[PDB]
Formats: sequence, structure tokens, C-alpha cells
Amino acid sequence: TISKTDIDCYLQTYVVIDPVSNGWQWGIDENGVGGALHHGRVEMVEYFGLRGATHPTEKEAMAAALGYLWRCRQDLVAIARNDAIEAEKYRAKA
Amino acid sequence: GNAAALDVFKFLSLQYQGKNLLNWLTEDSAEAVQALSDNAEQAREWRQAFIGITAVKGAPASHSLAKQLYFPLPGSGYHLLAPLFPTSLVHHVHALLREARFGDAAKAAREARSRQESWPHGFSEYPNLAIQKFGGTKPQNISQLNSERYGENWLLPSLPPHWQRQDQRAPIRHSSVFEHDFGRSPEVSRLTRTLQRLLAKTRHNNFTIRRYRAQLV
Amino acid sequence: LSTASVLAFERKLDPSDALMSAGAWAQRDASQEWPAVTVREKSVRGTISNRLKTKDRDPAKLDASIQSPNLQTVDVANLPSDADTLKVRFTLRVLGGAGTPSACNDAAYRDKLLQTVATYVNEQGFAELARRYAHNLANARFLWRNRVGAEAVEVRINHIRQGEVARTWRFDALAIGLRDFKADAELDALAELIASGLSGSGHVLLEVVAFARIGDGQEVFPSQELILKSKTLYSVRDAAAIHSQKIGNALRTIDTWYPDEDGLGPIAVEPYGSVTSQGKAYRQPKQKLDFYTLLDNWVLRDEAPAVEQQHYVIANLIRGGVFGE
Amino acid sequence: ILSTASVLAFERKLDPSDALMSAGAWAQRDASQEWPAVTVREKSVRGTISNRLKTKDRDPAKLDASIQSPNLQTVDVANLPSDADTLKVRFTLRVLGGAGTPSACNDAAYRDKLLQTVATYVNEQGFAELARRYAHNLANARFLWRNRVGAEAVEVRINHIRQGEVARTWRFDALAIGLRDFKADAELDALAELIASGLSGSGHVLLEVVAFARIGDGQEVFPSQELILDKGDKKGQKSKTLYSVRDAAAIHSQKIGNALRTIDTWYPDEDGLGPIAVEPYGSVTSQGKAYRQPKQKLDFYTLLDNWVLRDEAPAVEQQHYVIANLIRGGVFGEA
DNA sequence: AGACGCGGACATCAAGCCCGCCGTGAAGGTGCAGCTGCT
DNA sequence: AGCAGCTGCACC
Repeated sequence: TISKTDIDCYLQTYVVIDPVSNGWQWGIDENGVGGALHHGRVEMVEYFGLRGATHPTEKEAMAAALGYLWRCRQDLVAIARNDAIEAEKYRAKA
Repeated sequence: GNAAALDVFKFLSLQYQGKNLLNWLTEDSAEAVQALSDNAEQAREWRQAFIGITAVKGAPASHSLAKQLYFPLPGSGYHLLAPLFPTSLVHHVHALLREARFGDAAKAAREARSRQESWPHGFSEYPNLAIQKFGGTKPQNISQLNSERYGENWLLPSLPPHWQRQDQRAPIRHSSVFEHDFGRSPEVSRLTRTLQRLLAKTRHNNFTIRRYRAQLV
Repeated sequence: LSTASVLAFERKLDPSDALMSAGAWAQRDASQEWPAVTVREKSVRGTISNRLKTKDRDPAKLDASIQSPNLQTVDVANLPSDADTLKVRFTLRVLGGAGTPSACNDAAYRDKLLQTVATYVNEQGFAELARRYAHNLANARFLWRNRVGAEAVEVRINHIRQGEVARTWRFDALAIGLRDFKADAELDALAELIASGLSGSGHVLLEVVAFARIGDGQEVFPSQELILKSKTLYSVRDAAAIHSQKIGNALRTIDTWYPDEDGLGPIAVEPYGSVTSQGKAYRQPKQKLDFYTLLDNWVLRDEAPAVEQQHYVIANLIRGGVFGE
Repeated sequence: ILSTASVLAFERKLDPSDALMSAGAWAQRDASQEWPAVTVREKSVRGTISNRLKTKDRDPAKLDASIQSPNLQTVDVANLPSDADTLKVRFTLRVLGGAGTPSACNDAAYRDKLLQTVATYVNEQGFAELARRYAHNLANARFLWRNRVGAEAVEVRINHIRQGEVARTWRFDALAIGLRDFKADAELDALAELIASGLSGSGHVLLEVVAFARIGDGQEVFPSQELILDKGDKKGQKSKTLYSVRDAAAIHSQKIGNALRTIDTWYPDEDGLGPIAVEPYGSVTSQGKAYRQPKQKLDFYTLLDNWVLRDEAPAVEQQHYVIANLIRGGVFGEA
């Protein structure tokens, strides 16, 4: 009974949403931390930059990032599902 | 202890209104005749046999395969310094790390971020954890807490900053090296993008943000 | 006496990744500087040729069969337009020591297995297996889809003794069929050399080249990569190649003894002998003719099967793998 | 219950090559082995704004100032030389055989049922119809697609390559033969019998097809264009890219193969408007319509699961169509 | 030796596949009852 | 005819 939003809880941390001069670009984060300074590493597409369209609203860019994650990178979805099973097993415990 | 004997601890930890007053059952009054509903002698005998063996030592030892390492004293001399594994502390740290991710508050505050909202609070991630599994196939030999957290040492990273950053290249192609292959370096990008994030902000609390802006350069 | 929990067998008959080049016929002798066939990524525009699903059969969403150029991108390897001959080159090492495992937990089972394999090699030498391997070399079954319409296929095998040639065989792959094991003098000499390598009386590293005369500009087929685009051809150092496991599967098609109607043709040597591309697994474990039942009857219970089953068991030991509990 | 296979794959017969394009002069057709190649070159044109503009959210001031000023575009082109009135396209074609044997199956029951059905087809009627239509598409230069729209004289020359030299020659006038009619000729029937012997498994057929089209001095010849997928669809930096292999313009091999498969003269719509190519749900996507829709029971899949499973054969034209679909080859299979 | 120009522009369209599968073997301590070699 | 070591075994 694991819905797509339960997997999307733990899949979201592999994306980053940067406001740029025109709009809200998005990119994919490898370490799953939101693309931070010290611990993370965000992949840059080849011009160098984020692999994302310049969506006006942040919900649009977030949905584009998460749909591209569900569509192309299935190992990240597998990690998110392996986290999402234990996310309700922990509620089944306490 | 012995793995066949852990049913006794499972009987002691049978939470009839608390397992602290039953495993260390020093303050029982009605439980005595419940242990033996035939007499009062063997009831007290079984009570002493259960609560007395849970604080006993024997002799100090370290059976030639544990660690014991010298420590240099100030003037001269050494202490032998045999360490131990702190399973209550490794339980408590692992429980905090399990509460910060798989809990109810993290599940609530991640759904808000999937939808770009506000909510009462935030959450954390704990990256680069490592697993060290003590029991091979049956963890009951080591500890009961090693069975509740099967394997699962859940260690935290003490790495250098540049550890997973091996790359060997020479900029023979491009003329200018600051614009190209410097921003293309893996670590500089998250400095520069955070500097673009910090060079457009409020200047009211300048005493911390100017220090962060200087250290980031 | 029981079967070991760990039993590991190392691969004999190890081939290399077979590399592809292109040129003209009647330059087979000086075919050293031939240019390598390059994989090119192209984009094609097709239609919808798949059967429609339960969701895509709606009235407003029936346009998929109507308006869909389907916009795919694939990899393609072709010959140059003034070249009609494709050259496939690989090296084949045959080792020896066919029945000695590399890992075991019970040495009584190991001594029993060594006694059984020595009993085989004393009675039945490596005469049939080496003949079948040499016939799978002599016709270009290593050229899998590259042989199916070629006007003239010629294979050439050299013996690399020190660094250079010691013996040359020049076989016509179209005279030697793909479904019968006939006899020839040079094929028997190659079988004697392969049997001498497999028994342990020498070191055999052969150079196998194969020319398939496809025609000018035609499509040659290298190995397609498995991805765990949807079409990625295989290439090492910008030159299209076939995998070594496909070449080794081409020389492992020696099994004309199985429990099915074996008037069809030879299959590859597998435990529960399986052609997964045809969806049927011969040598099923229900009939007592797979590798595990014959191996546990020959070693444990001293119940020797028929000589063809012994040939299949020794061939499965040459292939190697993980056998055990 | 004899369901169909989940994985099903049929290989391709009639595999062509890329058509190489070269330039020359008519009556020098026979000595065309040293002819110079036609090259793709770039040109930067300046056009005016001639298109339908999105006037919903744009102001008319910017729209007017747009459609006054020009626009600049970089577009590839290929023309004939100024002393050359003849294009030559050259390709090779193999006709293999092995019509109904699948290269991938999950069930041997469906495989032997399909092999029996196809062998019944070939034993009752030979490879005489399909090879006649393929010889029609060879002898008329439908291979020359838009380079034969207004050409003055088109001539096709077919050579049978035996080992390394010619064994049989045909010479055809591509405009004498139509694009819609299927007629009866002597040399057309001899070429069709050679293609029939190729598709029967009774020999190896390798042909060299050249076509000379008399267009004119300095006019434009049309090789194939290219799909720039997810690499040039950002802002329109490059308009048109023509296909050329090595400093010589070329036609795609699947375009020549689509010119060879244009034999489907049987479909439940009006089949008198012209032959189309053999596809499952026979589709002309550039014409925006899908003949042989799966609603009416006349596609490839309903015909094949009626024929092999349920032993009910369609008409002779429809099983000719499904055998042409097996000659083309593809991926079939129910999940 | 002192200089190498300004002005305007750079299109809009429709699409992006299917199917089957994903190896196993070994990686355990603690303490007790009975057998066996030794005396 | 009585001890100390070893091995198989029971249980979680």
C-alpha cells in the first residue's frame, strides 16, 4: 500500500531547485542531500549547468525533476522504495 | 550471555506494568507468591536467583584478543587502557538516527517539501553512513541489543573533504583556466552557487553573514 | 562421499573479444592494415508496430496508431561502400586440467571426482570433444548473424608457438555444414592439437580469423550490450566487436545427445540444457538425464551413464561453473 | 490453450545499403565508376517572417515589427554541378530467405504451429506475387524519391553479382513503368523469379541497383535529412541537416526499404487511391491517417492470431499481406 | 605611425516501442552429557 | 575400575 507520494518523500532529496535569473532551474543530486556544500555532489549537464528546464513556478520544476527521476533513474526510485518500506515498518514497530 | 539462556531475560522483560521493576526486581511485594504459588521459601529463592545474578562480575579479564593499548603519562609511566564497546550509547545514537528519518515528524516534513510549502519545522538527512555487522548469521551470540539492531553498527563519516574526488586532467585545450575547468571542478561549483545564493540577501544581521561570505571566498 | 557444499570449476577454452574490420576480397593475405568497422549512432523515424494495450485502445487515444512517427535513436554498424569483406579476429586459449576443481570443502569427494575423470580420460580420451570444438572452429559459427547470407566465408587458424606462426589452416566455412560432424585430415590435425592442449601435453593459443563476404555497404552485426536509446552496440577502442561469451557459446554447440528429438541439431552445453532464445529447456530434471543426476550417479554411487552422457558431463566440466549443494 | 508467445522476433529480408549520390552527364551513363560525388554544403539565407504567429499573448507592436524585419537561417543544401544534368544513386541489396522462421520465441508449440502455417502457405502458392511487386518497385525508380518527381528521363540498371563480377543485367525505363499499376513484362518477370529464388532459400541473391535521373544543369538534388533528437531543439541554431556519409550525399537505407515495401494494394479503405507500404496497422503518418485500424478486423495481429491459433485462414490477399509483414520482420508478442 | 564602422534580424509543427528474466554454497557461540584414552 | 580431554549435540 505504498503510494507514489510515500516513495516521493524519500526520492525528493536527490533533486535541487535553484532560482536563476529567468526562473526555477532544477538538477539531480547524487548523494541525496539536496545539493549541499560540504557533503553533496550535484551532476552538471554538458555550456555547464543543471539538467533542468527553466520552469516559472517551483511546483512545476519540482514535478519535472521528480517525474524525470521516476522515468529515467530507476535505481534512485529503488533506494526511495527501500526507504519507504522501512518508513512504515518503523510505524508498525512504534 | 548464552544464546539458549535469553528466554529467561525475555521472561524478565515481560512488561507487566514495567520491566525495570521486574528485571531488577528488588521492590516486589505481591510478585513473590506469584513466582511460586505453593510455598514462600522457593519463591524467595527464585526471586534471589533472578535478581542476584544480574549484578555479578567474577574477575577482570581481556582474553588475549581484546584491545589494551599503552597511554604515555606526563612525567614517565604508562597505563594499560583496555577499552570496551559502549552498546547502550551505540543503541541511543542509532535510535536517534532512526527517529530523524523513519519517524512521523520526518514523514510529515518531507511531504511538505515534495509540495514546496512551510509547515511547523524541518528535517535532516545524515549522509555517508556505513554498516558494520557484528553477528555473521545469528546476532544472538553477541548481545540482545545486537539482535534488536541486527548487525547495524550505523557509523558516521569522519572523511576528508576531497576523498571521492579523484580526477586527472590537463587543460591543454582551453585558453583561460579560471572560466573553464575551474568551475567544472567538482567542489568549486557548490561554493560558487552558494555564493550566488548569499550575495543576494538582507544586510540587517551583517555580523554573521559577512563572516560567512568572507569564509566562502 | 556426499556432494561438497562448494564446488568450483575454472573455464577451459577461453576466447578473446572478436574484433571487426573491413576490406576487399582477394586481399585476405595482406589484411593487416584493414580499417576498423565503426559503430555510428543514427536516429530513425518509424511508426507504432506494437500491439495496443488495454489503456491505449481508447477512442480519443487511438491516434497512436495514426499520428506517431515514434522518433527513435539506435546504433548501427555498416561496411564501407568499396569493401565487401568483413574480418573477425580473435585468440583462443585452451588450457588443460579439465576435471580438477578450484574450490572444494570435502577432499574425499575431490579424490572420488579426480578418480572418475582419470577413469574417463584413460578409457575415453579427448577425441570426440576436440573434434566437435574443431568443427565449431572450422565453420564460422562465431559469425552469428554475419554468416546467414554470405557468398563466401573463409576461416584461417594460426598456431602462435613463440610469437609467430607454427601451423596454418585455411578452411571453407560453407563447405563444412553447421549441423553435422564430418571428417577431414586437416580438421583431424586441428582436433589432435586441441586434444593435446586439453589433455595437458602442451600450450595452445590459436589465432582465428574469419572473412565473411557480405557485399558493399551492408549492415554487419556486432554484439548488442545488455543494459540493467534501447540499442547500444559493443565496441572496444572505437571498433565494433563481438563479446567473448558469444564466441565461446559458438564453440560450445557440441551437444547432439539430449533427451528430446535430437534430429534437429546441436545445442550448447548447459546443466538443464537450455536454449532460452527458443524458450524450451531440454535435459529437464524430471527425466534423469541432466548434468547433476549423472554427476551424482557417476561419482557417488559408481553408476556410470552411457558414453555420450560421459562426453556431455566432461564438456560441462570444461565449461566450468558453480556446482554443489 | 495455445496462447501466443510473449517474446517474438522476425528478422529482416531485403536488407539494402545507403544510396550513394553522384553527378554527371547523360550519354556518359555507362562510364559512371569515376563520377564525382554530390556534396552537402551550408548556405545562410535571409527570409522574411512567413509563418502563422501565436497572437494570443503577444502584442501587435512586436508582431508587426517582427513581420517587417527579416530573419536569418543556416540551412544545408545539395545541388548538381553546372555542367552535370544527371544524378546517379547506387546501392546494393541482398535477398536472403528463411521467411517464417522466428529468431526468438518463448514457446515451441507456437513456433511449430507458425512454421507449419508458413510452410502450408509456401507449398500452396510460391513467392511469385510478392517478388513481382518487389521487382516493380525495383524497376521503377521509386528509390529515387523526390529526385524523380519532375525528372526528364529516369533509367534503372540492375546487376546480379555472382562472385565479384556481373552475371545478369537488366535495364529499365523507370517512367515507362508506373507508380500505381502492376503490369506484366518479360525482364520484370525474370527479375521477379530471381527475387523469388532468393526468398525461397534456394540461393543467395545480391544485386547492384543504379539509377540515373536526368534533372538538369545545376539544379537541386534531395538526399535525406536527419533527426537531431534532444540536441538541436532548444532554440533553432541549425535548421536543416542533410545526410552524407564521407563527403558524399546519401539516402537513408530505411528510406530505400520503404520504397521497396510499397506493395500494399489491399486495405479496407479505398485501395484504388494508391499502394502503400506494409506496416502493422498500415500507416502513412505523413498523410496523417491509419489504414487497417484495429477496429475493423483486418490488421496484421488479428489476422495472425486468427490464422495460427484458430486455424481460420483469411483471403489470399490478406495472407500475402501477413507474409509481407513477416518478410519485413519485427517485434511481436503479448504480455 | 596611426588607424582597422555602424544599423536590423536569427521560424513554428507533430510525434519519442514493445517482451522475458536477475544465481548459491560457507562464513555460530555456550555449555552439557556421553565416549574414550589413560592410569 | 576411577579422571581429563574431545566430540556431538540443544537452543536461540
